[PDB]
Amino acid sequence: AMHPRKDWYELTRATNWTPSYVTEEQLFPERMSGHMGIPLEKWESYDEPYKTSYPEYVSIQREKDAGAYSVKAALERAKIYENSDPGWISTLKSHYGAIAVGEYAAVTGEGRMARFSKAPGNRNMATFGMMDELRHGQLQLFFPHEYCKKDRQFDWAWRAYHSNEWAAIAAKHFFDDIITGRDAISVAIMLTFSFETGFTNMQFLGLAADAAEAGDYTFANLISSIQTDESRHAQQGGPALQLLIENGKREEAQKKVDMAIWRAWRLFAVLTGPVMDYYTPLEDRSQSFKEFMYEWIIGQFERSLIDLGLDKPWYWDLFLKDIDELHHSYHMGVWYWRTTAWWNPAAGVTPEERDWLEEKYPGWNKRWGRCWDVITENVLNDRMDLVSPETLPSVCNMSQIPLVGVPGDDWNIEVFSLEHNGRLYHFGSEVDRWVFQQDPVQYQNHMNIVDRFLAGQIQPMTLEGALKYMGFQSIEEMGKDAHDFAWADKC
Amino acid sequence: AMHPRKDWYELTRATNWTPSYVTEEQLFPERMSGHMGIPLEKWESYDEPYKTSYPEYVSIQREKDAGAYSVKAALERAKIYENSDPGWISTLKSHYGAIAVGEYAAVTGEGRMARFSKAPGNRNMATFGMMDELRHGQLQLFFPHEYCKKDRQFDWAWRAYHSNEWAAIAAKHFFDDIITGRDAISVAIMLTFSFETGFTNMQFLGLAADAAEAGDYTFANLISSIQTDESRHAQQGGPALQLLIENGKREEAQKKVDMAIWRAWRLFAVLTGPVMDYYTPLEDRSQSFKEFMYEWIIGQFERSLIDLGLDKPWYWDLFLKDIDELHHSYHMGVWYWRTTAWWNPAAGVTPEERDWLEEKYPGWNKRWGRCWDVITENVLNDRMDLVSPETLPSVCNMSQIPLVGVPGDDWNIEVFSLEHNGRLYHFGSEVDRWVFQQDPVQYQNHMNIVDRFLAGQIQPMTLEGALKYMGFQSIEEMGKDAHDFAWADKCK
Amino acid sequence: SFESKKPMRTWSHLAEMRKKPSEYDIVSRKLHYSTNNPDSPWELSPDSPMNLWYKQYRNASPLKHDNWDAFTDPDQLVYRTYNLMQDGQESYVQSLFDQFNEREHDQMVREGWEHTMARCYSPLRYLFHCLQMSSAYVQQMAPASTISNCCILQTADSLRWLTHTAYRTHELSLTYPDAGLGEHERELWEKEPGWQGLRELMEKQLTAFDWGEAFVSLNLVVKPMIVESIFKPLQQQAWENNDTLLPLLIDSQLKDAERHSRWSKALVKHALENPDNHAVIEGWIEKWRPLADRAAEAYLSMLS
Amino acid sequence: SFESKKPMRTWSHLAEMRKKPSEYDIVSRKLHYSTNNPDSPWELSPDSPMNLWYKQYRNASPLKHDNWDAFTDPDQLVYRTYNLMQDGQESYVQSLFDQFNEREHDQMVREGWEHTMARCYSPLRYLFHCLQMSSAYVQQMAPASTISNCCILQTADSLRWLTHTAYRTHELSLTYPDAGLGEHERELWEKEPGWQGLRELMEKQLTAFDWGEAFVSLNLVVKPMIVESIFKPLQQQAWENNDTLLPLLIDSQLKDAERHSRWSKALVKHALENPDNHAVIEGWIEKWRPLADRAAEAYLSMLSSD
Amino acid sequence: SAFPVHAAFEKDFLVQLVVVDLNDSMDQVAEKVAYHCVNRRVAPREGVMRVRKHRSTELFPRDMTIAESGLNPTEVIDVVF
Amino acid sequence: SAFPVHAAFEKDFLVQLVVVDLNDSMDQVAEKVAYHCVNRRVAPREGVMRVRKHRSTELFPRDMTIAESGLNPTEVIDVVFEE
Ligand SMILES: Oc1ccc(Br)cc1
Ligand SMILES: Oc1ccc(Br)cc1
Ligand SMILES: Oc1ccc(Br)cc1
Ligand SMILES: Oc1ccc(Br)cc1
Ligand SMILES: Oc1ccc(Br)cc1
Ligand SMILES: Oc1ccc(Br)cc1
Ligand SMILES: Oc1ccc(Br)cc1
Ligand SMILES: Oc1ccc(Br)cc1
Ligand SMILES: Oc1ccc(Br)cc1
Ligand SMILES: [Ca+2]
Ligand SMILES: [Ca+2]
Ligand SMILES: [Ca+2]
Ligand SMILES: [Ca+2]
Ligand SMILES: [Ca+2]
Ligand SMILES: [Ca+2]
Ligand SMILES: [Ca+2]
Ligand SMILES: [Ca+2]
Ligand SMILES: [Ca+2]
Ligand SMILES: [Ca+2]
Ligand SMILES: [Ca+2]
Ligand SMILES: [Ca+2]
Ligand SMILES: [Ca+2]
Ligand SMILES: [Ca+2]
Ligand SMILES: [Ca+2]
Ligand SMILES: [Ca+2]
Ligand SMILES: [Fe+3]
Ligand SMILES: [Fe+3]
Ligand SMILES: [Fe+3]
Ligand SMILES: [Fe+3]
Repeated sequence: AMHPRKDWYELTRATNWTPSYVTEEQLFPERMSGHMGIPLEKWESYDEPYKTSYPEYVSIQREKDAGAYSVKAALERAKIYENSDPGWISTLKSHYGAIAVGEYAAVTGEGRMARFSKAPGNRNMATFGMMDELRHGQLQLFFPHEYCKKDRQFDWAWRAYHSNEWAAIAAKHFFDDIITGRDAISVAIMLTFSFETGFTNMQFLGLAADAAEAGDYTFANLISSIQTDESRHAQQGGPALQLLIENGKREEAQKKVDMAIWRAWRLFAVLTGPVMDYYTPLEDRSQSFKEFMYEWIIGQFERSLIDLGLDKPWYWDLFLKDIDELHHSYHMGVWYWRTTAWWNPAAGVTPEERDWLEEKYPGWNKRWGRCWDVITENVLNDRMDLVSPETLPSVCNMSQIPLVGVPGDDWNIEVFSLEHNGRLYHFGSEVDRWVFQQDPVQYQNHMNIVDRFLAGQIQPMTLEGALKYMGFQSIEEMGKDAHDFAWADKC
Repeated sequence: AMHPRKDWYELTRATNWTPSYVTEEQLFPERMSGHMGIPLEKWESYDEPYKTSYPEYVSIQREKDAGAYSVKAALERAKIYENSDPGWISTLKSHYGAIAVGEYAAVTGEGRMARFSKAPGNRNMATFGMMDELRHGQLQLFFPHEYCKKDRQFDWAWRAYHSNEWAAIAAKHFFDDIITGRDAISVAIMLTFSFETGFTNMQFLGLAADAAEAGDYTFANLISSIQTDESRHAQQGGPALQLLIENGKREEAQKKVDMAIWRAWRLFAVLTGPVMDYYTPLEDRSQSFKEFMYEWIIGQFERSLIDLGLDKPWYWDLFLKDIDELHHSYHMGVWYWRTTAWWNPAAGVTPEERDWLEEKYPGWNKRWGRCWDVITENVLNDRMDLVSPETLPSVCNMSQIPLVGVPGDDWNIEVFSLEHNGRLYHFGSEVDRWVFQQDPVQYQNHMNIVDRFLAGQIQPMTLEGALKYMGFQSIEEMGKDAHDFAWADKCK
Repeated sequence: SFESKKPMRTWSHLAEMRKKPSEYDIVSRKLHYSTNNPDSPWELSPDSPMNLWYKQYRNASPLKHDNWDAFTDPDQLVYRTYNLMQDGQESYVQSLFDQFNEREHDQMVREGWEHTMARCYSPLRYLFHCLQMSSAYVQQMAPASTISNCCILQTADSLRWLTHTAYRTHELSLTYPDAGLGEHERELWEKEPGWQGLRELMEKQLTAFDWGEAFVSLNLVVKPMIVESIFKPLQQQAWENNDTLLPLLIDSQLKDAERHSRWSKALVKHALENPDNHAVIEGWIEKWRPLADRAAEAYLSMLS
Repeated sequence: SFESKKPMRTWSHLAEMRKKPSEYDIVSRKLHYSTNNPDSPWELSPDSPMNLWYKQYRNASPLKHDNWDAFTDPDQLVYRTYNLMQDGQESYVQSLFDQFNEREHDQMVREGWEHTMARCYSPLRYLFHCLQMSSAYVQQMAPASTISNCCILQTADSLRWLTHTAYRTHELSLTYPDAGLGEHERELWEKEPGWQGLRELMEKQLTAFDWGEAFVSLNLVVKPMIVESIFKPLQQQAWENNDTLLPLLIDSQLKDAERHSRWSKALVKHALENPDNHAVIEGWIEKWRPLADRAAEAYLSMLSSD
Repeated sequence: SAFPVHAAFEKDFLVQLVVVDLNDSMDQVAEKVAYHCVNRRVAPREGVMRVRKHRSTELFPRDMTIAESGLNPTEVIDVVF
Repeated sequence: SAFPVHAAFEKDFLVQLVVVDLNDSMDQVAEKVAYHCVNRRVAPREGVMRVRKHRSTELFPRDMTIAESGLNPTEVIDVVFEE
């Protein structure tokens, strides 16, 4: 007979002890552990709600990979690269580059908790977390590898995190802040609760359904399979938050949640907002990016936070306003400076798409539409010089994304600037400046791409010079219009 | 010092033992327990995901009621009955009548599990479920009781489940089937997983938001508070399903989910579909009923079933088609026979509303619009006689709701009939007939309102006779047009 | 032939009763629509399995009354006021455990008392869970919602006692890890002679399906015995063994138990408006008393 | 200056030296972007706390190599192949547990063996969890993704052994409820003399934050001592006391341990490409061995008492 | 000889109970159903109203009575043009 | 000699780096900023272009130079139409 897990599980996490040969702080230094002075004894109250064990893990995960890899192998000749909409191919390129090596980086966030968390249950679940993210990194390298021989932009599935390309710096500055660059408890809160539970879960579910609609059943199956692993390790932040709250650290808990959600939002808006509202074929859109955020991200956060005895972040009003505006400007910028992206952005501004945009965002045409009118006219007149940039955008010293606002008839743009230790910083929002001010030592000496350009680190001081610095190796790699401006013919 | 819940929790559910003075089957009879022959020991692995304890429960629920009742008292003077849109007032009437005493009935479904489930964790969670549903039943009597003095239709918050009114019978037939009428494991699956997690959780969230938009913060707060209780007991069917699947009962589990989702759907469509697409003011609509059904409800079912290793029910394509059609006809019926409802249905067919319906459901005007044209024309000519019924609709022997189809230029209506033990039954869909065939002893000798009318139980055999039978006690109680036909002025 | 009528100031069923309805009446009274149709309790086939269950075990109970619905909880408790009351008692219990733990109470009990606790106290979780299951059965079968509400609250209270017992079993094991606390309770409940009277009693009581018999056996026989023969004797022995925590914990549980007794006596009073019910209730008490006596004797022999 | 170029058949970093690399190379090689910039490992202020940590404890390690990323796991394991292998081993162990239980094996061990198990076996959960914590530390600090991957899998294996031990402590307690099994392990780990060498060893090893010293102390000193002085002597004692299960369980665990030794030996060979690393590694082994030797000696005296 | 049928009228949205007579012709049956449908939810039309078994492809003759048609009480019919 | 400013042009969607000259008048600055915006993302229009500190109510005189203005490298300016 076998004894059921509940009968022996507690012994798997009875692993805390009172150090005698080194001090508790030596074994769990605050900078790596993040225990906020809460004594070891108290951490023993940490309880991960969804339990599992080693033999169950290797068994189920073996089956998952058997499925994932077999599906890929069976569809090898389905000519996905050649037959998909160019918008879908750019979605894949953008996803693999922004995510694959970040997933692998997440092994380190999990590892941080496995060694340095004072909670025994956290140390064990983090061990499965290391394994899960290893799986995810390896899958998301192996899968795109197939396309390298077809298209140099798929090289970026590996290359992006090794580059100084703008979006890669935006990704790394965020992920290094919430995954690899902070103590164990900050990881639990910022990565597992805020980012994984709060964004990626719903994002991955939506992406897998989008892949199926695109006829990419290999990717659909991949993304679905990966998402089934999420709860196993994403569950770790909830119990950590409860513990901080019980031990008089609610204020610090709230502040860490507030920081992570906003930082995740800005990155999410530049990389996924344009995909939903502009890259996805019109006939396949069932919600706007605003609808997705409002109905699948925001309310879920509010309910989960309340459930934990936390509150909506102070900036919630700003967040709701941002969802109407931000990603429309971000998309315009990604497209106008497309040559600096490793994927090909779709303009998404045929009259039919513009009518949808207007329906989903009243006032769109007298705002962003005003800029697209000029762009469109230049395209029709073959003025390729006027749809290619000759300068750098100004860039946020937190998000590493350009400083944007509302264009056209309702022009409004605001930079939030700071003089700190003799240096002038610029931020794209009141929240981004506040994040910087919460932990200046994390950020203060970091140089964004513009800072580097102005410090003489990028030569020659030309577009070609910037592209070289950003890691591009051929003309094919540089982003172009997804449809080679075919949309203009409908204008 | 106090010890963390995690360290003593297992002892709160270490309550199974091997009976010696009575047999295991005598202690947990299949008809009440629904264990499907799975031995006691297997059930000890049942693991409720969202744990809690008595001290925490009483403490937090004390805070919840302090809030709910304090908000109610503080807003007494807001004159909600007088100031709200008639559509909102009808939504309140319909909701309280259909739900309040059903919440109290759910105490019995929970008690069924507390006594008869072989899973210790289920027995404890069901005890909290008994308490939760008691709260929800009392709240939703206490709150509408305030409106009794304003409008006799609010009496039905208590009276509906005591009546033979058509919608009350539809609700009781459904709830008695999934809540009070079956074994403990069936309750776990059909009530907590299928109905609560699958429908009511998202419905209450939407309702609370609609309440705020209507300027009714007492009700918004009430519904929001009730919703925060849901997961505590609604979580129960998930782990029961896992256990059945692990023990070779996948197909039995699937069948119960299949049956429950469809039954919930038909009732949901008649009681809430019209509210979203017709009663809610146009300027406050943010998605159609179909968008709600497809994106929130159907989407979460697909994800949840997959995660369990269950399949999409066999009728899924039928369901997908139904969400485009069913509630439009249901609404038309509820309105045409409004005199038999305990609330006042809003027609919702001004030209602006019809433009919205056309946008959300291409072809709407060539379908239902054709019937509304005739109705509208009659109202404009004061032919009131032609907008009142002089016979009964034909009624499904499963859902207890009229047999409908798509009208107008795309006319298609199908009745699915069955000859069973010498009697002829009629069903409004292939799935409804199938539900009957899955468990005939549950359903076979039930008589729907038309069956009773034809059997001679309703006298006189007239409209007044049916209304009396349905429990109406005054002329004010019968449903009327929410706006007393004001909408017709917009139709030219 | 329908008349115009004015709005009523309360539910139509309460509108005649001179007195203004209390919160209790408004939210508790006449909610079992399942008693309206004798031949079809539930809105299903009249001979559905659950309809036959209720016709047999509720409708046909030899305990009879023309108006069960008129029963009133003498404490007139609703969910809201129950939680107000029990939150206070759980604050008491929390400070009791917290403060006793701080002064290391458990270390100071007389030598060997931990073994008496492992044998005679910690297996009570099985007994209390049986009370919980049983109270839930009376809830779902009782022919009036006011009766059922008392049962719901009694079910919660049973879980309350189960929870206290689990917490204290674990806690005690922290000071006495070699006494089998949290480890041997199921075996004791199943095999130890002192527990067999109680286990036979509850296994049999849990298969008494007539609502009237279930109520009488549980509330007039089993539960008073537990007060007289378990709770009170445990207090007495605890005091003699320098366990001052247990008697104070039991005090709060006894408050619950006295409440259960109060509503039970009120229901007997109501039932007795039908003089035929005296012999019926008496019959059921006399039937179940010998098993309860045997349960108590075996437990007390074990305790001493 | 930008020209047209053809697609590459594999990653640009491998596309000069290969056409179609192994699955292992495709998914494992050159994934620590954090080693690219010596002034800012992480994309943050160059002097952020974690940047300072990594610059000191990884980049500035006296164990020095200009090509750490070229290290290759000699088994070339990836996540997929690890789970295939370990699901097989867990099928083996779980079947052993089931069968020995059915025979009531535990009842038949020699008189007193349960007290030896309670004293010398069940508190191993602390030792194994320490290995788990330590392996995860080498993972997060190692200067190549290929090294870190070996550490991830070693971390998982350490949890595997911790899990076996939890399961068996509970199971054994069912036959011997009066031996303190599942109750006294923490107090033994903290207070029993026979555990104090091992506890001092691990507390100190877990504060060796230099990645190279962490790797050498863990994989070249601690873990081989545990094989020689804990696992093997426990195995012998088990056979001597009619416990057939323990020795078989330990042989499965030793298969993991030998694998850890294999990749560790491979990394040593890679490091020694820089001859300066010989003195560095030997220096750290000589530094840690005496502590490991005291730990072994104390444990062995306890194991063999009575 | 009151005879209940469930009738679905062409272009309407539901099936309704209509009580006809054992001796009614199909023409008379169609007029009784029409009373509860035409100018209520269905626009009036020229042409001849015909009766059939629900979703059948064959029409009952116009002057056949309910009694001789083979229909049984509570069976479903369509009334179509 | 080179002077970097961050400039937001009226009706455009972003702020851009624009490298101007210390001896550029504000009119000249406005033209150098306009070069990267007008006829690219912003429709051409009649009117005097003025320069101001970001979101300030006060404008720089048209003939005043970057050097004369007191602006420091990397400060943010708006280029907007008169009044
Ligand atoms: O689970 C995830 C961890 C890190 C990233 Br980046 C994406 C997903
Ligand atoms: O593909 C993705 C890019 C950025 C985020 Br944030 C999430 C997903
Ligand atoms: O490359 C760019 C990305 C985003 C913006 Br906004 C501007 C430029
Ligand atoms: O000179 C440059 C032009 C454009 C960019 Br983007 C960077 C530098
Ligand atoms: O939770 C609920 C139980 C029953 C009903 Br009816 C509604 C909600
Ligand atoms: O408010 C509601 C009405 C009916 C159902 Br079914 C669910 C919710
Ligand atoms: O009363 C009615 C309700 C629904 C329909 Br459809 C018809 C009549
Ligand atoms: O004769 C009747 C007319 C209308 C209804 Br509704 C019921 C009976
Ligand atoms: O019921 C309980 C109340 C308080 C504590 Br502390 C434990 C249990
Ligand atoms: Ca397997
Ligand atoms: Ca290209
Ligand atoms: Ca099916
Ligand atoms: Ca009315
Ligand atoms: Ca009968
Ligand atoms: Ca224990
Ligand atoms: Ca590397
Ligand atoms: Ca390098
Ligand atoms: Ca420095
Ligand atoms: Ca190299
Ligand atoms: Ca045996
Ligand atoms: Ca003992
Ligand atoms: Ca134990
Ligand atoms: Ca050295
Ligand atoms: Ca000048
Ligand atoms: Ca100057
Ligand atoms: Fe992941
Ligand atoms: Fe993850
Ligand atoms: Fe409820
Ligand atoms: Fe509920």
